[PDB]
Amino acid sequence: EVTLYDLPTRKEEWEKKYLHPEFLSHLQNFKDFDYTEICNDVYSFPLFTPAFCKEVIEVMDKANLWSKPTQDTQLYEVGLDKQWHYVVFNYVAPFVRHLYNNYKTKDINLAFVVKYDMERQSELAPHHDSSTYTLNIALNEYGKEYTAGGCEFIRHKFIWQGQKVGYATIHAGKLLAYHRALPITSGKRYILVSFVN
Amino acid sequence: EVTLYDLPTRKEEWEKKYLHPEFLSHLQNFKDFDYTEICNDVYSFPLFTPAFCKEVIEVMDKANLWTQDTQLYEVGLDKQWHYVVFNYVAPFVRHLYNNYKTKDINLAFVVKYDMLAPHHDSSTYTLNIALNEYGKEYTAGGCEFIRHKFIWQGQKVGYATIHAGKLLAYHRALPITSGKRYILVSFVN
Ligand SMILES: [Fe+2]
Ligand SMILES: [Fe+2]
Repeated sequence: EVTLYDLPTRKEEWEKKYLHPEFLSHLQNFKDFDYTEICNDVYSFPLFTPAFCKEVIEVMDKANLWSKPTQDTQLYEVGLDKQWHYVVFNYVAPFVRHLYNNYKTKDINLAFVVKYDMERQSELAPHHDSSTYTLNIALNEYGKEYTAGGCEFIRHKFIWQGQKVGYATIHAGKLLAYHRALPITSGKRYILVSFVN
Repeated sequence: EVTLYDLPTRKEEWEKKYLHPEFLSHLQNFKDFDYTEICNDVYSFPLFTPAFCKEVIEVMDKANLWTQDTQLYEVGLDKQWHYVVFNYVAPFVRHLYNNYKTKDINLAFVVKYDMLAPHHDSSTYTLNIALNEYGKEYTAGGCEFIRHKFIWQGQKVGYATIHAGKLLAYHRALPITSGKRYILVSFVN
């Protein structure tokens, strides 16, 4: 069976297993793609399947390379950098052109999985991202595996919580999307974050 | 007696002759600064005096080093512009855009339109200053913010427009129908 690492060697099997059917079916026509503008210039949309999120979490938990300050692990620390590069420049980049007036994706700054839990507490200060746009994918289920959490978009005066498994949030990195993460109060929360220039 | 090049050696006199009084008198308190949000997250505000704009054009017309443009370093004004951005513009950017810290300057140049594709800028934010008078020295012209669906025409002399460079402010210049149009543009990261 195809794994997370078999992209693009087994690309069509990879897409059917790991890409959300709605996003894959609209790769060449995002006009009718069911995405939501939760606040000005910030969009939520399905991207990956639950199997993608579960397997990403399994790889990260088994590797146990979390930083000892938020608890995260870079995708390249588990050998997924080339697969993530293919994902960004073939799947996400066409959607970014549709959302943001044909903006051309240049390069990837960072990509990592963040693990919020009750054991480690950290300051979640407001900040801008070191990116042109930021991709945030929810990897586990709100309410079932954690409570509270989310993200406050300070400039928009909008709090985004309860993101669905496999659904992504995209927003500007600098200047116009000042934001802070909000702490969980229960369980564990995994997200995939990527800073793209 | 003071010239464009006397910053920051003669800073106090440079500010009075070249910085717009409304901007100069609100450097430490931008809460009462009378700026206009022409469209979402795009702000127009007074920045420079008519003497600054006329002298900048005279430097560029004399140099004749000509998008037909001339970079500020080609006329020895890059250091003066760096002081302007980090000491005057950067505090205003923090007030407008949630304390965003200006990192560095990519480009600074004067554009001359005489007798225009949509694009993103190569910058975090872009500064656009009208250098000569709409209706007197040129007609029509201006800018369209495509994502905002907003036509912006008739910018006053010395007034600046600030907007995001990448992603969120797809724009294009509008053609003029007569005369010449000078603008000072800076791409800031
Ligand atoms: Fe962030
Ligand atoms: Fe431009």
